[PDB]
Amino acid sequence: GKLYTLRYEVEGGGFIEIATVRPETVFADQAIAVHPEDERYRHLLGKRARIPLTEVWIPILADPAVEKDFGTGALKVTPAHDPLDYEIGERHGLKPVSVINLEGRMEGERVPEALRGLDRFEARRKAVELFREAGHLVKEEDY
Repeated sequence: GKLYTLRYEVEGGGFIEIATVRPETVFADQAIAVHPEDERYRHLLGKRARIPLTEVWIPILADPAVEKDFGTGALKVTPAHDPLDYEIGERHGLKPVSVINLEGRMEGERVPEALRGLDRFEARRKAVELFREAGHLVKEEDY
């Protein structure tokens, strides 16, 4: 129902914005991918971004499959939860990390305490509020 834009802290200061309709999967991110020719992010290639609400840092890498006009043009990559991300993960040797188990519940050290054990849909709603309260929610748009 909604598109969320989140700001992830960038190594050395500043932020990089990512858009997603699956905020609960942010904790499984393994990279942020950008098109190599995208002027907005080229200088960030090789630096790292911190996953909101965690102490996990992931690579900002380049991949030609990224569409500069989709979202912010910076794509969070979660190989375990999306088939397109899985293909990017294979090209870059990313390790799939799942934060949603087979029963549909959130699980994992990377998942914030308040979200563990919740079913995916309830976690999606709560994750948005945790991001909002922590200062990571840049914007929310309705479909």
